[PDB]
Amino acid sequence: GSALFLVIFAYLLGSITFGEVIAKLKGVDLRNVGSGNVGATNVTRALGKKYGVLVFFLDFLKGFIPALIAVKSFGIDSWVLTFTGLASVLGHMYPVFFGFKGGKGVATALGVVFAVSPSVALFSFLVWLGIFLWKRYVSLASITATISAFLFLFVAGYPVNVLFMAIVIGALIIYRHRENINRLLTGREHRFGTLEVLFQ
Ligand SMILES: CCCCCCCC/C=C\CCCCCCCC(=O)OC[C@H](O)CO
Ligand SMILES: CCCCCCCC/C=C\CCCCCCCC(=O)OC[C@H](O)CO
Ligand SMILES: CCCCCCCC/C=C\CCCCCCCC(=O)OC[C@H](O)CO
Ligand SMILES: CCCCCCCC/C=C\CCCCCCCC(=O)OC[C@H](O)CO
Ligand SMILES: O=P(O)(O)OC[C@H](O)CO
Repeated sequence: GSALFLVIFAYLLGSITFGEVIAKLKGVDLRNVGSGNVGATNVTRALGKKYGVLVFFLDFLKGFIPALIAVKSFGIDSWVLTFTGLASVLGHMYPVFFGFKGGKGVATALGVVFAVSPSVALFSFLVWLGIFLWKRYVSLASITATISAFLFLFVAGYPVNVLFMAIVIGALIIYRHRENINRLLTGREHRFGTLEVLFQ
């Protein structure tokens, strides 16, 4: 079963949290530093910007490659794509190889949305960039850009399987951001500023 095989492969590949991998092989436990997350932001806090951008690239590929196989092999309207993108995001969030504690799924979801539509991923990235340049909170930018990815796919008239994939990935990412959210509502969320400019 090529479809079921590809969903399983998206989940197993997504389970490779490269922030955990690169941090542990660099000698660091990400759960202790920063937000406790295993993604590019916390990897940047823990190991510098070089390793964060690499882990972002890898977690992005985790979602891009299986979703691209799904779109090319079954079509943009196939539910194999829905379950492939969901499998990558869930594999990144609940990794089978790392005790089912992983990240919040933003980079991988960006891979999925890029395989679906590079232009939607472009404008969603522009949303993220605007929010981060404006308010200097990574999480706020990620939440807004996720919701906006759904909004763009909706306004473009993308099929129902893709809109459902986006609704579920988005709800997943927000839920995984709940603690960032209450940190934002409490004034205790990390704000990037000239301290990182000087010492990152
Ligand atoms: C938890 C977050 C929300 C999750 C929301 C959905 C949950 C569904 C659960 C299990 C079935 C999915 C497993 C899919 C297995 C492969 C799918 C497949 O084979 O699709 C081919 C199909 O014939 C094309 O029409
Ligand atoms: C080995 C099997 C691998 C197969 C795939 C394994 C991962 C699927 C597990 C959970 C999906 C999570 C979906 C969201 C969970 C619900 C969150 C929630 O509602 O939390 C409770 C409460 O609301 C708090 O206030
Ligand atoms: C179908 C649903 C899909 C939803 C898709 C949402 C798309 C959001 C777009 C881009 C996020 C990019 C975020 C990462 C950018 C760089 C992160 C990073 O490393 O930042 C740390 C620090 O800023 C370094 O100094
Ligand atoms: C036709 C479609 C109908 C459905 C459309 C749904 C749209 C998404 C709605 C809400 C955001 C999802 C996540 C919201 C946050 C839930 C998790 C949270 O923060 O809960 C507190 C925490 O779990 C501690 O208890
Ligand atoms: O501030 P963090 O460490 O929770 O990161 C939020 C980002 O959306 C994770 O990529």
